[PDB]
Amino acid sequence: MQIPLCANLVPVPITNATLDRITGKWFYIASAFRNEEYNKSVQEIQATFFYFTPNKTEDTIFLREYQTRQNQCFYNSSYLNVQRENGTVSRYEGGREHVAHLLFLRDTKTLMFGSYLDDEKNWGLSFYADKPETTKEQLGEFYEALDCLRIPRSDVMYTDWKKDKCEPLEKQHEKERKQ
Ligand SMILES: CN(C)CCCN1c2ccccc2Sc2ccc(Cl)cc21
Repeated sequence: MQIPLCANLVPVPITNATLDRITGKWFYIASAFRNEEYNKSVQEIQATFFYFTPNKTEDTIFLREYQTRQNQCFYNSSYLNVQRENGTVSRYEGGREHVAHLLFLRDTKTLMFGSYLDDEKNWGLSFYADKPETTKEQLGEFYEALDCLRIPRSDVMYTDWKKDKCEPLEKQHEKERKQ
């Protein structure tokens, strides 16, 4: 395995410090995959921001996702399961449990999810940050991770924060949960 090139693609067991690190609000920035299904489906996502509340005693994360797709907001919450040893996270989408490797970069205000990382025919990365806009410093780290997987930068699908439809609903939820 080529290092430093692939340094950040390397899984490590998930600790409580790591769970704390990913706690809070995240914005989905960019992704790329060799999997063709994810290429056509992720292409429809205009924005997404979500909340992670990990439960360190249960190895779960409570997710509250706010996805913008088809000119509308789609809200869903669920309990993700954490597989500490394998450095992975899992959730149910469309009936089936799906797994993602939890990965990181130099900047702690960012994180990645790795999909099908064992399979060079299907692998991909999704890129997340604490703001909907990222710096060239932050981007560089993600683009490097794509270089590791030999995925062209041209294959990246990007969000556009101005197209978000979920902010007004998140606003409504804040009102409800703080009442
Ligand atoms: C292409 N996308 C369907 C996969 C993205 C990774 N996706 C995910 C997948 C499989 C298992 C766990 C997770 S955690 C997670 C939390 C927030 C968001 Cl927005 C996405 C994910």
